[PDB]
Amino acid sequence: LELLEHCGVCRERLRPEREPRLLPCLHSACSACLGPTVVDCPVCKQQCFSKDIVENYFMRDGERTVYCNVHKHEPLVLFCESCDTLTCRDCQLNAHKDHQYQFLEDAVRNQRKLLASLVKRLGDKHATLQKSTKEVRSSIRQVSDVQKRVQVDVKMAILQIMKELNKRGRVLVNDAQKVTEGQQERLERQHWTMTKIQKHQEHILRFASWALESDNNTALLLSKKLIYFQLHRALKMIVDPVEPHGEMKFQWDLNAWTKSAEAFGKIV
Amino acid sequence: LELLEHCGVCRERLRPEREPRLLPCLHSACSACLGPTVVDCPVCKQQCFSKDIVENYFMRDERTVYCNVHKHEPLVLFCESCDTLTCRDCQLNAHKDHQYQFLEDAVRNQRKLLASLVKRLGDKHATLQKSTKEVRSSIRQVSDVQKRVQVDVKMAILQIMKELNKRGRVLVNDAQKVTEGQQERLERQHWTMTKIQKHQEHILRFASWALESDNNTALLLSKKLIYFQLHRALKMIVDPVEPHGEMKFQWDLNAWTKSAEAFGKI
Amino acid sequence: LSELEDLKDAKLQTLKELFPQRSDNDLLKLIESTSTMDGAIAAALLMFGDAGG
Amino acid sequence: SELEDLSELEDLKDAKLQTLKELFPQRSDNDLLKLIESTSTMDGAIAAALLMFGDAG
Ligand SMILES: [Zn+2]
Ligand SMILES: [Zn+2]
Ligand SMILES: [Zn+2]
Ligand SMILES: [Zn+2]
Ligand SMILES: [Zn+2]
Ligand SMILES: [Zn+2]
Ligand SMILES: [Zn+2]
Ligand SMILES: [Zn+2]
Repeated sequence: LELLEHCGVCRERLRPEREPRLLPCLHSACSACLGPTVVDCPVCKQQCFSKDIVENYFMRDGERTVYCNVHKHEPLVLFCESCDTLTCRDCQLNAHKDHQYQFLEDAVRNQRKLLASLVKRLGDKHATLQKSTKEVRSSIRQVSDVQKRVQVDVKMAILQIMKELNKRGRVLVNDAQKVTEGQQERLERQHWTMTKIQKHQEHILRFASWALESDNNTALLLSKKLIYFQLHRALKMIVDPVEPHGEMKFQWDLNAWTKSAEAFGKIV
Repeated sequence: LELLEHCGVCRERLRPEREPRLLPCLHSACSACLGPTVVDCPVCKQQCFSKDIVENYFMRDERTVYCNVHKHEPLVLFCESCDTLTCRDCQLNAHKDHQYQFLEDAVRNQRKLLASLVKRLGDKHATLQKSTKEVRSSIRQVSDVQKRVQVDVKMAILQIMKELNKRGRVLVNDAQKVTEGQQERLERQHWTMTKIQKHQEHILRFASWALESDNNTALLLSKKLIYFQLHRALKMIVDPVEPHGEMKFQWDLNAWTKSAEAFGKI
Repeated sequence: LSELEDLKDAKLQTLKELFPQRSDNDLLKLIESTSTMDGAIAAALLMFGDAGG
Repeated sequence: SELEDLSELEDLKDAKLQTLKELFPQRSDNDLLKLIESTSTMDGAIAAALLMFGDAG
């Protein structure tokens, strides 16, 4: 639209005086925009030698006439059907003598009607691409959302597995805890026994010590109770407790089977 | 010490006028502390009938006590044939030519035997005083064994979790690598499609304008049908068809939760 | 057999030391029922009768 | 029949070459051909290889 009419580097309007040439890649620019062997495009590439570079004929609005290559001021008007291009009257007499021949008017109608068919077909083909572009553009968003969602699905499944596993482990831990404190409360009676026995002995002992230390005119008072001092001394003489030993098996009740843990965690 | 001298419920100082008595359990209290058949202790038991209850004689600072029978004739002498003391009358009466002894020798001997009894019993109550602290420390030790097992279990758990999250995130990096390789391919393909669509859109735009201007331009147009149809062969078989990478990463998450719970139970 | 009698009487005196209020004939039946274990006797003593220090 | 299939294959290769020319055009045709043969003519793997040796735009 705004871009075709204008030239290459200068973006000048199609000046026929500018000697504008047309490259194989269909862009157009004046030979004053690019001079230099094989000539390349300002956008595409050096798709062809300079030998296959025709000059753009776009002289808008009195040059409806364009003049032949060879026969000078004899203008091209006629179409050589055997050469796919145009010639003036003379070339058709010399070079194209009895070469299959067409006039502009019928050839232009037929050629416009065939190029319009090619154009409609390629336009209906390029519509499918202007659609498949948005198709893949949305496929990217869907693939990325699904990638993030599978990436999160795996993690949340693993986290749920871990949650239930920690519950089922902490349960057995609390079980061992209950067992241990039950066992300790059962062995606890021995401190009860020791303490009460120590108290009876301490009463008796207190007494004995004071009894001896007072010896000033106390041979009488003392001499009366030897029997019962030795009687509760038989009481504290055979007190009868033997300390048992609760073996430590809490070291061998941790299930340390780690080699199986790693094996089952490898696959998932 | 502060508690021996005092009485029973009243904790009065040993008043000899209080007629204090002494129980078989060795506590001492005035018969004004407990009155009522078999008599029991303020601390121990009714360890004996009242018949075996002697009055406590503790008259601090009346050193003398007089005989039971012969009234004011005091006991000083030791009747060796009756394990106790008598006054002069009983050793002429009751214990006449019973084999005899005086106070001094039997007192020395009795002190020397009771001291031996006391010393050995003290050496044994010392073993009590040490075994008490021994078992007291053993109790804290067993409680600490429980606590240390409590920690050992958790740390085995956590080490298992560590190596598991390693062997799990290593497999998660496979999902990372795949998802991003497929996305690298999708980026490549969308990029190709976009750049090709733009080349086609330039070709199409220019050709479309050049043709739509067909009023008094057949001269200018007919000169270029060759290269028109050439780039039309370019855009005719442009040669890209959209393939689709199916999603089967949905069938790659190893969700065998039942096996997990089965192995975690034990 | 005169040894077993003192072996029983020792534990009986110990029970009188522990819980004294209970009569002696009562404690005898229990020291027999336990077959004279040092601590299980104390357990069965907490069972019936007062069970607090 | 086999000759017809071969003449089809020729056009099949040339079309992919024309796409390469539409994409990165400056590299010679004799260069693009060795690569479309190397790739065994995959429509996207050809383009990835084109990005590989050359530059990065
Ligand atoms: Zn210019
Ligand atoms: Zn260009
Ligand atoms: Zn001709
Ligand atoms: Zn001519
Ligand atoms: Zn009192
Ligand atoms: Zn008492
Ligand atoms: Zn006598
Ligand atoms: Zn007398």
